Amino acid sequence: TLIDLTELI
Amino acid sequence: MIQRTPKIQVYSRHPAENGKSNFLNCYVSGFHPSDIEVDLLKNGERIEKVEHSDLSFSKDWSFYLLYYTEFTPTEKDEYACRVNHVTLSQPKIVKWDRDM
Amino acid sequence: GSHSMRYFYTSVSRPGLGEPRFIIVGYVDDTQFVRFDSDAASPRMEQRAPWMGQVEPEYWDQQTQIAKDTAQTFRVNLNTALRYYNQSAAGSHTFQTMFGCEVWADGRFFHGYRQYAYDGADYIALNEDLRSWTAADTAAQNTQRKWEAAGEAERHRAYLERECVEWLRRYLEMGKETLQRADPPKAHVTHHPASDREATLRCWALGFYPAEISLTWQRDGEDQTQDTELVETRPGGDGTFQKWAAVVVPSGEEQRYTCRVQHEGLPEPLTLTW
Repeated sequence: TLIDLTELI
Repeated sequence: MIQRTPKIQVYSRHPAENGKSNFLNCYVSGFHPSDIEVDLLKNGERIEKVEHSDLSFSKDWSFYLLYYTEFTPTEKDEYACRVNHVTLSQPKIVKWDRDM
Repeated sequence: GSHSMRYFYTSVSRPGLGEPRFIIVGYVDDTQFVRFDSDAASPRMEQRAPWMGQVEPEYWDQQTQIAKDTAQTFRVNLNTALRYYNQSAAGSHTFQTMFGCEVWADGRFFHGYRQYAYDGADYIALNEDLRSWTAADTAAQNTQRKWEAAGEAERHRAYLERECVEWLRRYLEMGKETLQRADPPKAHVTHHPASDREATLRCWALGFYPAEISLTWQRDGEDQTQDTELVETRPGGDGTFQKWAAVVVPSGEEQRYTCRVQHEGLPEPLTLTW
């Protein structure tokens, strides 16, 4: 299962 | 950027035996970037029905893919895999050899 | 052995040709079970393993939305990396991430990881302590400062220690009939004249799962490690794997050579000769 981590670099 | 050239292995799913149905495989791995062109060939002619696995990659980040199609080997039909990639100055062709 | 759930994201820009392409693939051990491909008029998270039929019906809709939101932030990372590395808008570039957790056979967690790459090179990674970042260059150091200030490691650690293992445990249960029954290899040896005085012995292993395997040639019971050729393990296409090992021997000396096949699905190692 994925979650949203908002991985903005 | 990093650019890595594909390794190519061509082989059958089951040990080859003339007249019995089978799957011809062309496994391309270790390449970067991910745009690549893979044709399966029968006597130097492009085979129309060909499918591939979903694009995945390894611990060193380089991509791998399997291209495959049903076929029935005969004794005089020769099969090949033809690969094109930015790291290749011309298409690499790898002939199927049922002993590898 | 142990077990793992692994995910891989790939984002590829295409200047002049519209929006970036975004692919997710997820694996339990050596079995792919989901995929997301943005190359579609209405892209969906999709099952790639039959035992995924056992999920709650809201699963596909939920995972499709998370996937679309993730694609959006990776579209923005491709433009951000252009600014950090001072590159033009003209060329195609790649952004990747991989992450997953590992578990002993009894279900206990012991390892999690998270890494990022830009154009095929290490960009930034979560450290072994899951509490700090390692940036691979001065461009990636922008991302290190930003993610330390905002406490991202904790959120990443939380996911890798709780949600990841919890779901790896469920998926193993869902697919126990296939993920936890090893399929042993079928091994045979072939003979092909190499030179005038020499022959090649090829030891084949087909149809095995999982992918880890030991294929070694011995001469008189001793390891022949230097003189073996050994192909990379390759997919059969049906979810099984294949490998072979070869050695060149003087003619008539065949009986000296033996092939040992250790695999999880074998009660004891196979030992074969020509």
